[PDB]
Amino acid sequence: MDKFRVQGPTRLQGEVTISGAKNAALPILFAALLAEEPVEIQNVPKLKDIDTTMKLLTQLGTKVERXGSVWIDASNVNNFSAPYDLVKTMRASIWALGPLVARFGQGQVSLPGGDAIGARPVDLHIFGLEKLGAEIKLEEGYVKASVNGRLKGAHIVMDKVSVGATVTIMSAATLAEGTTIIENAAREPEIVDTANFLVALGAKISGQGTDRITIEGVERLGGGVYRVLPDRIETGTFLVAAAISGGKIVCRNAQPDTLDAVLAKLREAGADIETGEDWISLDMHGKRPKAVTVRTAPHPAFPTDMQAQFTLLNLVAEGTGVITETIFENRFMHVPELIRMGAHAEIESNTVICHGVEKLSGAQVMATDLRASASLVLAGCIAEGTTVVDRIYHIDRGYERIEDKLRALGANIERVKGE
Amino acid sequence: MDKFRVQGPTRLQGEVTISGAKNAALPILFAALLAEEPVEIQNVPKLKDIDTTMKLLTQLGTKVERXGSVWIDASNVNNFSAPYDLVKTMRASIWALGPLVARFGQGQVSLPGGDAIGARPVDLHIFGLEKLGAEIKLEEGYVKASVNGRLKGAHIVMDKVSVGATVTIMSAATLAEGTTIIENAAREPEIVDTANFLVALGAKISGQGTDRITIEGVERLGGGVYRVLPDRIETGTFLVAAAISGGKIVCRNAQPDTLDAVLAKLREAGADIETGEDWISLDMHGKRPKAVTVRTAPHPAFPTDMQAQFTLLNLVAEGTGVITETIFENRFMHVPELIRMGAHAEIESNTVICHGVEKLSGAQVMATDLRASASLVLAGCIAEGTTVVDRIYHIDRGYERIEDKLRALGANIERVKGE
Amino acid sequence: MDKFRVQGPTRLQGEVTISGAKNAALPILFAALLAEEPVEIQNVPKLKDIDTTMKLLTQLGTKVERXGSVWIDASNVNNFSAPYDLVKTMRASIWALGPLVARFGQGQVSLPGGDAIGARPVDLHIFGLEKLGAEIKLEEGYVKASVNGRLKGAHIVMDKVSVGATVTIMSAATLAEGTTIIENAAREPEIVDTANFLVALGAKISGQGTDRITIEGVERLGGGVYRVLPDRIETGTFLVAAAISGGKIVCRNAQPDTLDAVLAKLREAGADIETGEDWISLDMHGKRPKAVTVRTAPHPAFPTDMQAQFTLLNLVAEGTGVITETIFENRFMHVPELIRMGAHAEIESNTVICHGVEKLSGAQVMATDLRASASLVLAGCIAEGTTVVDRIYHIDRGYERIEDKLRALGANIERVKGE
Amino acid sequence: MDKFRVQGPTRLQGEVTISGAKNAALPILFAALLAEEPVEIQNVPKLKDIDTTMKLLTQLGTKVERXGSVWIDASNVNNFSAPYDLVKTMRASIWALGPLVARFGQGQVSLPGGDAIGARPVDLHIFGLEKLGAEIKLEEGYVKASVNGRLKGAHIVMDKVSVGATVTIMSAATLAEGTTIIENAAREPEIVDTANFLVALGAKISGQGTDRITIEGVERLGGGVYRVLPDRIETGTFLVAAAISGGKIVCRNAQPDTLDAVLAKLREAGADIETGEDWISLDMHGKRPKAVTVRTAPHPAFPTDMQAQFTLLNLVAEGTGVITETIFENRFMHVPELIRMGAHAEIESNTVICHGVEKLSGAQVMATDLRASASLVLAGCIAEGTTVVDRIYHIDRGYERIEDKLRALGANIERVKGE
Repeated sequence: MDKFRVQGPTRLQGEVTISGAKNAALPILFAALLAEEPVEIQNVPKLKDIDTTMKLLTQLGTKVERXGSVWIDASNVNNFSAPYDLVKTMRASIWALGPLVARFGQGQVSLPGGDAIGARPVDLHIFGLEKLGAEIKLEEGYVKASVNGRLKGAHIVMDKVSVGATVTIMSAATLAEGTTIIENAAREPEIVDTANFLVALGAKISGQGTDRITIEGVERLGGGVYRVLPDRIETGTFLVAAAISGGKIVCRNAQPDTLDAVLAKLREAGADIETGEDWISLDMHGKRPKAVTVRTAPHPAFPTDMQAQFTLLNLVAEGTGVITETIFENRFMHVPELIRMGAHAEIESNTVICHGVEKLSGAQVMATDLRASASLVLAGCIAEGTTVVDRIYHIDRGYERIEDKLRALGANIERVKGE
Repeated sequence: MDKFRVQGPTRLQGEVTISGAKNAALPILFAALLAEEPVEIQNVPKLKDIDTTMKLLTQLGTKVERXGSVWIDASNVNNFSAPYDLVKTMRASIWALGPLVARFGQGQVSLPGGDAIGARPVDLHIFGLEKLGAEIKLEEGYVKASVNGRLKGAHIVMDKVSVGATVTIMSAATLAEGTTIIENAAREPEIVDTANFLVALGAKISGQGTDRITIEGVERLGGGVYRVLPDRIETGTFLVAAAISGGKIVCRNAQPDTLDAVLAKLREAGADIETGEDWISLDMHGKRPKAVTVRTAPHPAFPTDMQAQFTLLNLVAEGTGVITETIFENRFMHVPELIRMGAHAEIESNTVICHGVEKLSGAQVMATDLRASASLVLAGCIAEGTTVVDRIYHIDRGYERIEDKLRALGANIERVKGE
Repeated sequence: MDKFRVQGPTRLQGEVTISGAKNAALPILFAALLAEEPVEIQNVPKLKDIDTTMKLLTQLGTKVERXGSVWIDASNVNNFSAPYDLVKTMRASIWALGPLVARFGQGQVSLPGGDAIGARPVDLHIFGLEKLGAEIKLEEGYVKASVNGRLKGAHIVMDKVSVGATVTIMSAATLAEGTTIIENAAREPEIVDTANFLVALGAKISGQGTDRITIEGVERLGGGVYRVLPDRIETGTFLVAAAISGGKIVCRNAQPDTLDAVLAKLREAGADIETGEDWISLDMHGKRPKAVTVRTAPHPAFPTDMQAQFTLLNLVAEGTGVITETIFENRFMHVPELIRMGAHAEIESNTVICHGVEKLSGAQVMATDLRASASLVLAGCIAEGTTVVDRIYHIDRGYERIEDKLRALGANIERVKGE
Repeated sequence: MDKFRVQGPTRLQGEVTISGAKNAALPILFAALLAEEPVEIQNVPKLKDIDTTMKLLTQLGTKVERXGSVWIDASNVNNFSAPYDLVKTMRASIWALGPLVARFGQGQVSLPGGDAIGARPVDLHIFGLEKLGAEIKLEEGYVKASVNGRLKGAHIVMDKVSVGATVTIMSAATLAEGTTIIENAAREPEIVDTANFLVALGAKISGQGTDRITIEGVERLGGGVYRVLPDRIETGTFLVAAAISGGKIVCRNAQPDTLDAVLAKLREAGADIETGEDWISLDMHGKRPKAVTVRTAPHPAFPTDMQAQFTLLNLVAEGTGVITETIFENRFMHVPELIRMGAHAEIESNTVICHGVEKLSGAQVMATDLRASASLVLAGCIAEGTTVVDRIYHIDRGYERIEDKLRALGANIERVKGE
């Protein structure tokens, strides 16, 4: 059971190369099923989900080999089933459905259930396929989609904005016969990257990143080389690491435009920010951060995923700042951990009232949420003494070797195996 | 088109006989498909929906006829599908699905378009069935249910309280193998009625009316005679009719226990209400009504179906009273009409601030909503001069010949053809 | 820093007598400021708040004493101010305001000023008093209320259900001229109890319990003897204590009607329950509980103060159960604690998915919330080994001798002082 | 009763000069009370509310005059109370409180109010002034704010986001001692515009337009010349005007940066848009508009104030488009009116499903909503034949002689008294 042991305090400064987004990576990987010719997917991160996806693809009859990139060859997909084993460890596995039926005319995914009716996330995917002409079948712990020939483009009005369903409906429509319109499509930067990847293979797609995606079906998708987009939330994690440490840092392999709100936010905190075509720089100028007010909201507004980070920023900032969760519920569960470290805070309703203190004190902390967990490793860096972040496997799922990045930044971090 | 011409103002008084609730009759008629013996359903109102349910049952090979009662003998049922024409003009038709598969092993109902993804009402039905072990098929614009042998009892958790879905599950479970339990069950008097009907056939149901329904499957269901409960909304409409005119009315063939919230509210308005086994008396003593404070909510709370009626009550009462909607958005269609009738009111988000006025004035009015429309006709009754409600066809579908009832109360009503 | 050291597993069983509710004794204790003649308030618990209230009444010039009953003589209330010192620790102190201005024409309570403008609790109190005629001054961290003569009855429409405001408005209405009507009043048993106390004093109150309370002002209130109703939550806590341990328990000095929702829920879990006039019996018959579905909501529905307790129930119950919080957000702190005890659950939004395990393990836990903390103690009672609940003072402020009662029940529990 | 008589179809094209934004003018007019020196507010529209504000100001002792500009000299305010007679028709009048108390230590604004407490819009203002150290006096029908000397800078956290309160708190903080921080401040362009005004008078303000506004109190405010910002909603109405008629239009006196979401939206509809620092041009190139998907949301997202307008666009555009009211309820009352003109649409809960038709047809129409009404006048413009919009005084209260502008644009419009 891996743990992080940190020596504080350490000023975070220097350089960090942002990894590719697991979130753009996943759906792009599934979409690669559409390709007739080989595909090179670059800038893919090394995370559990990528591996599970690799296993899944190979199992469909796909040729898969990885490194910096992942080499996909979907020319010989023979099997059409996503087994129980694979689709229980990873929700994203639902994405195999659409391509399979769009390109092969058939597909089946395992169906973990037991739960509440009218709840299932998959419900949106299934109905999306149904509107496309696919024949759905709910049997044998399964969900089967099939069509004779091509899928039919349709005008689809989304009732609930859904990242997952937008990818499935969009992907499957590239091969559909006719035009498909997705009303209320997810705006996420990841959706845009997936659209672009599709466009690169030969698909005709437009409106990506807006409330309306329009797909013009084509007969087939080729191959080629595509670069997965940088990790927006990771960038924000390192940007915050300098902002709370009086540091100066430059973010390489970054994508500024996917960070508008976090940048404006960092500025409010009195940070000297600069951006280039592919990089972002933050200079605290030895200064202490200025407490900010935060309101999480749907993209392109303040990302909820950057919430715990900002809560830490307010925690070691000059003055008071209140963070509000416009969206979610129960996202503060990690705060008490911070309190045990010398942080002054009041969880009130859907908000967290932040009372900035000069210096945090090392301690024993644990958070299961990846963001909240990473926020803890950050605190250890600026706290006085020794901090132990427990159960970092959580972090590993979403962070490509973070201790290494933090170390190059000057952090006194150490991966402690088997306690 | 057929319109109504009322002569105001007249005091609505005397008696009215309450019709059977179309809403209970509906699922009951469908449930009769489970009956292995002839079934006589008493007290069924003469409405469009009933005719259509009949057309539908006959086309399954069911022996049906009607007068005050609807006779059903599902002895020669050889057809297992509800064709498009039927389902289109009546959403309730999804009700044939559960019984068909529960009793015969198979069943298919038509499925129209439009219903945005994640906003389809039938979604809950497909789900409940699937939980019972049914194989589901979404092909040909059809929703298909089939099972090998009997349906399997299950412990289902309702994500959202659904009247339709609760009826479908409860029904299918009566023929299932083992026990079925519905968490978050809709509590509607209508559901209770359908349960009572099933028990009359020999089903084993309990908890009907509460948030939790328990069904123990049995081998077969018999036959018998069943009286459909009185229409609660109808009774409420007539209670208000007198409430807003100093009159005294006695509703016959009524069911007091289904009117808790409405009866209480009426007392608040200053009404002298009395009740018996099967009747309800309301006396204004020539008195004008008092503005009340209404908040709609799930049964047994204040019914949204009584909403428009009460706005009318406030609009002619003493004082200011706010009416708040928490169920239906856009259910304020009547207000603009009542305004044009001399009423003063302000609409704020999901409420209506009413400012009572002594008298109303005739006018050409129109509302597409069943309840608003019937409310308009009421308005015309106490309004000054001549009032004309267009498109009354909406009222015809939910109200069993309302003119004869209003006329019988001292009203100056009059249907009008041509247009 | 008091600690609870529990030795599990121990089957909770036998008998426990329920204390008076702190939450009824508080508003009633304040209402006593209305009585011109001596008063006896029976069944008042021995808790921090009761002491702070007593001290407050004493400062006002009231002769105050206690044991089981609290003796009060407010015949000579000579001081009209509640200073910072006396109120810093107790929000309920706002209750001194209404009584003071209704009987004496002047009153003032200290306002700790940290609130976020918009959600400030006294807001409703201030508003109702004003609707009653009182002049309100917000000066010197003091909330001031004055009136030349008597308060004037009024029709008050509650914009938000407020147990606080409701009590303040109800209480003062008793001494005002004419009638007062509170639309949207809080329905809490505690409010009914406060009302009963008022009527017992010669007040004219009807509607308590419902959403519409009518008060008929009188001239003076006399004296008399009054019995505070039993603590519904405490009872619920003891009821669940057995339910989770296979035990049988008889709650003495209880009141079954305040527990409709909680009793029906226990039955769902498989408890053999029986009630009397002042008692409730719960028998598990040696059986482990059955997972249940819980949706909190405004009284008379499932109580949010029972939440944590029912979560514990589900976590060691048979199957998967769901707990949904509609009342408060951020009320899941107990979950991560219990999870450290061997429990299995996922927190999704306003809900917690429960996966009942057979046995729990002793661990070091802590919850700042009253209920969560008590829940941890019950967990420890049924967990294998030694559990240590830190910060038990939270429990101390709310439960009368929790340790004794649990002890008499079979628990192996000890108060560890100063760690 | 004024009506708009419109003969269509006609192509709207040419030039229009955007008037001053009523929403920024009102708050500045009030802020002018802080100025010890003659001030000239330019670009003020000729609207009913302005006239009311002027009267209120004169009634205070302020020398007031107007044309395009409103000349103000409040170096000698003598009457510290806004009377019932003046405030009776304008909520905005609550804005006199802040300046009155910050500058002269006392203010009294009359309040009208039937019943019901909590809510009330003024709540926020009264409480904010209190956080600043103002002594508030509350008696039904009025609110008095006083302070002995200067107000004291404070840290205020808004529980609810309020345009009104933000102006009151931001304004009265300019004269206070120390710093006042407003967490959760409204971000509207008008808040930014009001703030800029204060800065032009010597105020120290930063953050306007973001979630956190910070004010550094100064000794006094001066005078000068200031220009109210263009009317964003007005500009939107004019763009759509050409956008739905196939015409081309240039908006003079515009401020492009307050229209990001609407500009992008029009671009989606296929409009060819260009902009300058103070102009905006729209060219359909004789082309019919493209159906778009619209999600209204808080600034700077798609403005709910632009919705009715956009719905019109969809109703005569090519294809299907859905408009969702993400925040506000019952925002579609006007739709029926448009359907009466030949529109094809469905109102589903919080959304409108648009089916673009070729040509609308004249008809008698009415809407109370400012924007909705303005939508109908536009529809007349493009519809076939004669359209009669009743109750246009609504349009009169927010638009600076729309009839005139529409005429120069090529419309056949006429202000008439009867059908």
